Amino acid sequence: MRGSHHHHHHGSDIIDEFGTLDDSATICRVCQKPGDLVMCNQCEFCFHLDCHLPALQDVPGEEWSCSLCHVLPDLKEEDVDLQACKLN
Ligand SMILES: [Zn+2]
Ligand SMILES: [Zn+2]
Repeated sequence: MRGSHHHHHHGSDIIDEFGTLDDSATICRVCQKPGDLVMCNQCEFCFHLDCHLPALQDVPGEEWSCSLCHVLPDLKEEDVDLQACKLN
């Protein structure tokens, strides 16, 4: 790419694309999709630290940090082939 037309600058590395998670895949479904969109790593929501409500400015890193999605799974089945315990 280069060789000696810049003589390096502040640091020496540039850092390649980092994240390999957001910036693609799922969509916000509330304001934007193909660009800037932090997802909820606790369930399956898709928003940004600025399209929640007048109160989403806590940026921990990467995306937001999920919110109050409240997705209590009442019909989820995980290898329920044999009823060992006793809960229909
Ligand atoms: Zn959004
Ligand atoms: Zn969530």
